[PDB]
Amino acid sequence: LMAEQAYRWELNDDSARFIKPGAWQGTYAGLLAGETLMLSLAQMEDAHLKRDKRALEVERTVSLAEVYAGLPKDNGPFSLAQEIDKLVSQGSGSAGSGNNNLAFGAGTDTKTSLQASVSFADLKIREDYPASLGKIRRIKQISVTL
Amino acid sequence: FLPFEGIAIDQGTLTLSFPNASMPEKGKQATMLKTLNDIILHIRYTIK
Amino acid sequence: GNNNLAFGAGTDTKTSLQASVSFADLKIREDYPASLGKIRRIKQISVTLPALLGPYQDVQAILSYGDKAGLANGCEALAVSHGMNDSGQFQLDFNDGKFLPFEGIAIDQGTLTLSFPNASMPEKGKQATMLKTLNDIILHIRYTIK
Amino acid sequence: KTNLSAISDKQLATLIRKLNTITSWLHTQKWSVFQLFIMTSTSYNKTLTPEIKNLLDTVYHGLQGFDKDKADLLHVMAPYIAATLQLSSENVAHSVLLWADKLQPGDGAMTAEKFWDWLNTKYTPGSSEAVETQEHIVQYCQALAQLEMVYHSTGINENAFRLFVTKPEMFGAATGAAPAHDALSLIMLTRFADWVNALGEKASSVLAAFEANSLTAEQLADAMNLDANLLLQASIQAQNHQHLPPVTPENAFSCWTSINTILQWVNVAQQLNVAPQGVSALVGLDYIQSMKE
Repeated sequence: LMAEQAYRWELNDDSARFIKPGAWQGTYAGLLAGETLMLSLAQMEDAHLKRDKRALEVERTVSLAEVYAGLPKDNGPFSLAQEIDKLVSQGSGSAGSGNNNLAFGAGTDTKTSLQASVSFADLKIREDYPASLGKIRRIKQISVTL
Repeated sequence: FLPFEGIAIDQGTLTLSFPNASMPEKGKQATMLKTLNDIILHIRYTIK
Repeated sequence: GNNNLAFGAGTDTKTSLQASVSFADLKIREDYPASLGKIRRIKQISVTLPALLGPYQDVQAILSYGDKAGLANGCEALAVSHGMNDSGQFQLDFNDGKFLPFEGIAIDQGTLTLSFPNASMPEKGKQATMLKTLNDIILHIRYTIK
Repeated sequence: KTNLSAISDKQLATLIRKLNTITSWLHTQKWSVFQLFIMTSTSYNKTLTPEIKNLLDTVYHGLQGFDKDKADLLHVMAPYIAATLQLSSENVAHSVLLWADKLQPGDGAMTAEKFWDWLNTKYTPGSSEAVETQEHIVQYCQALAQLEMVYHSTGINENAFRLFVTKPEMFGAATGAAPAHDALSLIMLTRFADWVNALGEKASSVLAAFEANSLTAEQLADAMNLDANLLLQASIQAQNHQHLPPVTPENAFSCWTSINTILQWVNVAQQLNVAPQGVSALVGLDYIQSMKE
């Protein structure tokens, strides 16, 4: 089942379950149990390689300053230059709105910490490529520069 | 699996935190974070 | 012909601008004597785009084959990220068991199409301003003779 | 079903002959009357048993995830039935399942599709629960086991049992009806098995020629080490005389009943140490009747 989780992650098929119960039967001392499990794994590998395809690996630079400059007027656009230098002066303040807000941390050991939150939906990354190329888009790695 | 692998682009929230920011608490980052101008994320995402 | 430059046809590609190149018109086969090898096959395709991309800004374009049948699943198109000797993958490894995109494709026949989504300035496409700076395109065709 | 109080004299004589023949057959077969009743029984006990429960568990686990269009349900279910019901061969279980589907056992007529659907929906393995249809499931399992008791008691070969299940008409059962495990059919199945065993090494070719419309007097005579003219003339005599069912050249060796009639003619001729024309002359001596001169 641990391999089941890996297959349901590498492929988005959360519904697909291949390991079935009853492979162990106490009537017959549980004999052949491992050969049923082995057949289940062979079916799981057959379906895994059947479904796998080379995915278009893409990279996109995301500019936090530009994104926070760009969010709708009612969300209050702001360049990070004039709020980073003022939230450091006093941490009780807040900036931005929604999931794109810039404010200090809430948890008891994070009141000093300042966190900038970015919403993936507001990043509008999905439409950067036509939907015919691929129905699903998944993050493979995240790199940050400061 | 690398950190943030398999995460859907369409929905989700990403939060980057800087500990010890507040200058009233003389946080170690306080003086340097003032010099921070902009942030970049290099999102490696795949299409399939 | 197959060397035309025109916008995309499919319903989600009307904004995309694709440049199509015919492999037969590329006259690559005659570059070496026929005694060296009867068959010529593509092992890897790399693209360069010397566009005036900004700092922390990037191109997004996808070059695809024309057949999409003879070849392994998903090997028919790779998307360019930054366009400087840049293939679709993040680390390419010739020692990997994976067939690289466009592997085993015959040089003599075939069509290669490189597409740029969101080109049309009437739709204010994200590439529109930058694609104007595009002067020339390069393909690094890695092909083998055997 | 017939009552002895209100019965005809000829019917009573026929009943006496049937009882004597079946008792003699049972004595020859070393069979108790109870065994014959069990093999010919139709009422089935509706009580879950550990053997039946194990059968259900094995079938449910094996058939889980089965796709109807991908393969036949019966063929997929046969190996698990063979394993659970103590069978030597898988195709024996397949034939038994086909026969059961034609019989539709139990008070609630049960078949492979209905059994599989009940197991898929209303069955929870490993737990003792009360289900309204569970008694019909038990009856179907008991019928399957009984049809095993049939196959093993008869002693017929596996492929001729397959032929009997698929085409009762070849064995001369009433056309268009499922084969009977009635004692009347049981005795003829036993006689067929005995004839196949008597054929010895030739049986392999004889059965193949019988399953096709291929078998002839000469081939069967070579198989039984008898004169071909003897079998041909026995068949001629059987065709000439009014049997029920009638014997015609296009069924005389195609159907098992016609073959049995021809072999009976041959047996009676060799008992009397005369040609079949001798038996034909004998049976003409109906001097105590008014039907004919």
